[PDB]
Amino acid sequence: MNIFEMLRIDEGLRLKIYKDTEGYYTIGIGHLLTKSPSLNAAKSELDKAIGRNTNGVITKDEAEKLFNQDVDAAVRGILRNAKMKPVYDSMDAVRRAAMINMVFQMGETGVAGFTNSLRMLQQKRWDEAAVNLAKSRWYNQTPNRAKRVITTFRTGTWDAYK
Ligand SMILES: [Cl-]
Ligand SMILES: [Cl-]
Repeated sequence: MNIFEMLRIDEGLRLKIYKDTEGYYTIGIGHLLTKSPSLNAAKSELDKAIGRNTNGVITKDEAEKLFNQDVDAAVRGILRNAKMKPVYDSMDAVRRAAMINMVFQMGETGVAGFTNSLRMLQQKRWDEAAVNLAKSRWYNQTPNRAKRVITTFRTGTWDAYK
């Protein structure tokens, strides 16, 4: 298991524009296109991301390409963040993956606002952090995914994904 497989499990794969859990236009492996209610706006953002007139449909290879870029970008956002970097650096590889998953899903900003959970994770207080993480809109809205991520931080293994 690795970050890519983990996220491919949490996000799925769709080759046509779809709306995500929040109702936003997405495509591929959880690649958010736009928060705008306009499909055309979405189709526009898509062509620009792909570099061609897609008409709303993409290939498997294009999905994977976006996916790679997105994963890379999530890592970089972490490393570039003064609140997050230290937390991420303090953790083992499995737990790092859990953190990348969250940033991928909620963005850097979203994640940097889990201050208290971040402190606990840095302190290696696993059970506490797990409880704190669950007191969130995130957990209430996508509980099944949230539980997988939380178990991951709690145990340091990939068992939630086996
Ligand atoms: Cl892009
Ligand atoms: Cl879920």
